[PDB]
Amino acid sequence: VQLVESGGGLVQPGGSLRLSCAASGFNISSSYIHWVRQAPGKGLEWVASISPYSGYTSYADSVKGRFTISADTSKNTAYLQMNSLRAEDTAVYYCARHNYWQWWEYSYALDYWGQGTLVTVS
Amino acid sequence: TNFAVLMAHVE
Amino acid sequence: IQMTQSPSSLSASVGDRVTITCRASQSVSSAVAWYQQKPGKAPKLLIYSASSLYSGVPSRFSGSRSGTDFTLTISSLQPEDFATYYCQQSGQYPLTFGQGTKVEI
Amino acid sequence: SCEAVEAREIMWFKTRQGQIAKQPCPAGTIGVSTYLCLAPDGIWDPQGPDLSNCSSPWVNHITQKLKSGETAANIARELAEQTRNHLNAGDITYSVRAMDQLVGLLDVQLRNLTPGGKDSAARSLNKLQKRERSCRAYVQAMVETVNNLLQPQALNAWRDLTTSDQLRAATMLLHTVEESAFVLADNLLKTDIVRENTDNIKLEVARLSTEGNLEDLKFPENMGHGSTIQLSANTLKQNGRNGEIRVAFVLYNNLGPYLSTENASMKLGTEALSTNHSVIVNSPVITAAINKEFSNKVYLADPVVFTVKHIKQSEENFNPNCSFWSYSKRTMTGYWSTQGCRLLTTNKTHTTCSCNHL
Ligand SMILES: *[C@@H]1O[C@H](CO)[C@@H](O[C@@H]2O[C@H](CO)[C@@H](O[C@@H]3O[C@H](CO)[C@@H](O)[C@H](O)[C@@H]3O)[C@H](O)[C@H]2NC(C)=O)[C@H](O)[C@H]1NC(C)=O
Ligand SMILES: *[C@@H]1O[C@H](CO)[C@@H](O)[C@H](O)[C@H]1NC(C)=O
Repeated sequence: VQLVESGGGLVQPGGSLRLSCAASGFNISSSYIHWVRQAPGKGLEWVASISPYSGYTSYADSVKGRFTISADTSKNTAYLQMNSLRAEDTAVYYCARHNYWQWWEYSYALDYWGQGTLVTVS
Repeated sequence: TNFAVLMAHVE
Repeated sequence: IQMTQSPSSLSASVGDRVTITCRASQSVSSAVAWYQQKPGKAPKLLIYSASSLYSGVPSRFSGSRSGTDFTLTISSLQPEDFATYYCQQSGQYPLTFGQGTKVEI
Repeated sequence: SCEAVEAREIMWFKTRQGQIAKQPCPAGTIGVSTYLCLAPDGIWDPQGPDLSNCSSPWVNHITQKLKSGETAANIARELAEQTRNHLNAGDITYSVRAMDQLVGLLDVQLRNLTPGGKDSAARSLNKLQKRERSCRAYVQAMVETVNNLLQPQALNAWRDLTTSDQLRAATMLLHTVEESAFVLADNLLKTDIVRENTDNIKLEVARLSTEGNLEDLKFPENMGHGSTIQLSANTLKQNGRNGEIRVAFVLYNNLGPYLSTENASMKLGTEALSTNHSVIVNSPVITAAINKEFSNKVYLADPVVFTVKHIKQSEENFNPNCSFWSYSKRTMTGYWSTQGCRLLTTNKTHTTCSCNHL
C-alpha cells in the first residue's frame, strides 16, 4: 500500500500547479481520497475530499473555487489542481485514504498518508 | 429503494 | 464546529498519565478521533469515535467521552511515544482539527 | 373425464382433452374461475381453480365514488373501513389500482388550488392549509389502508393471486405509498416531520433543510427494536435542492414473502450442499427514498446501513446476502439485485448491510 505524492516547487503568486498521488496496492474506486496540508510551523489543515462512487467534492472555505480536486480511478491516481495559487497555500500537502465501504466503523479515519509535496510562492 | 436480506433454507 | 486542545504542552514522566481534553463547541455525539504525528512523519490514527483504539495501536492508550469534552489517556509514556497529539471532528464536513498537544519529556 | 365440483361453488364440464371451462365465483363476489385438466390425458390441474378475480361487492361502491369526483381523502377513508373484513386478490388489486387513481385526483386538486389573484387577507394561506390538511389526511389514511391490507391473516388472498401478479401488485403498493409520501413532503408547511406508523407499515416523511450544520436521520427511532435504516448528514447535503430535501423512510412487516425471488443475484459458496436448495427473504423490507427519485440509482456520498432483523432466527439458514428490489415503473415488474450492496456483519438476531444507492 503506497500513496506517493509529487508536484511541488516554486510558483510565482496567482499561478497554477497540478498535484499527483499514485496509489498502489489498493483501488481508489472503492476507497476515499483526502488532501490535508501542513503550513511551515502550523497544524494539519483540511483542503478537499472526493467520494469514490459519487464524485462528491467539498473544499474547505479557504480554498473554495480556486482549488478543484479530481479523482481519475482509471490510472489509480488522485489529482488536486491548484489554479490561482495564493501565498497562503505554501505548505506540505499529503494525500490520505479512508475505506469507503467501512465508513460507519472507523468514521473518516485516515489510515494511510504519504511523504508529502512541498510548494512555495515567491 | 426496497432493501432486505435474501437467505437460504437447506431442505 | 470548532474544538480546543489544552494543555498544548507537557512533560509527563515515563510511565505516568497524560490527559489531553478537547472542548467541543457544539454537541457532537462521539465522532472525534485522536491522531499522533511523530515529529517529521505522517499523522497516524490512534482512537476512532472517542471510544476504542484502532487495530494495531498499543493498548496503553484509551479514548473516553463525557458528552462534550473528549479525552485521551496514554496509560504510561513508553519513551518511544513522545510526539504531537491532535483532536479531529470526524462526524461531518467540515473535518476541522484542533490546536495540538505535545507530549515531550 | 375431467368434470368435478369445488368448495367455492364452482362445477366443471368433462374436457375429454383439457378444454377451457369456467363458472362464476361463489355467491358474494363478482369474478369467475377457469380450471381445465393439465394434460389432455384427463388429470385435474392439481393447482385447483384460480380464485384470483373474485372481489367483495364494496368494489362497485368505491368505483362510483371515484366517478363522483369527491375529495380523495373521503374515498381513502371509506376504502380502509371496508378492507377490515376478509380480503380477496380482486379487492387487493382493486385497492392497489384505487390507490393509484386517488393520487391522480389529488394531483388535480393540488393543481386547482393555486393562488390566482391578489391575496386580500388570507386566501393563499387558507388554500395552503386546506391542501396540507387534506394531503396529511390522505397519507394518514394510506398507512391505515396498507395496515389493513398487510394483515397477517390475510395472506390467503395474496397466495391465491398468481406469483406473477402478487409481486406486481406488491411492487405497486411500494410505488403508490412512496408517491403519497413525496406528495406529503411537497405539501408540508415549514420543513416539519410527519410520522404515521402502524403495526405492519411504519412511515416517516420529513422535509429537512440544508442550512449550516445538520444531523443524521435514523428510522424508526426505537420502535421495532431492529430493522433500523440510517442516512448520513453529508448525504442530506448532497441530495439538497435549494435548501430543501424531501426524505421518506418506510418499514414493511408481512410484505417480504409476497415479493418473489426472481433472478435473485445472491452469491453462494462452498456452503451450498443441497440438491433442492431454496432461497427466502428472511428479513422485514426497509425502504428509503429521497428528492422525488423512484428508481434512478442515485449514488450516495456516505453509505446507508440497515440492521434488518431476522424473520426466522435459527441455524437452518446457512449464509446471508443483502439485496435491493429494482423494478421498471413501466412494467411494475422487478427482481432482487445485490448490485452496489455488500454484507457487513451477520448473526442470529440481526444483519447489517452497506449499500451505495438510495
Ligand atoms: C454473500 O455470501 C457470501 C458467503 O457468505 C459472502 O462471501 C464471503 O465474503 C466475506 C467478506 O468478503 C469473506 O470473508 C473474507 O475471508 C477471507 C479469507 O478467506 C479474508 O481474507 C477476508 O478479509 C474476509 O474476511 C468470505 O470468505 C466470503 N465467503 C465465501 C464463501 O465467498 C459474500 O460477501 C456475500 N455477498 C453479499 C453481496 O452479501
Ligand atoms: C447480533 O447483532 C446485533 C446487531 O446487529 C446485536 O444487537 C445483537 O445483540 C447480536 N446478537 C448476538 C447473538 O450476538
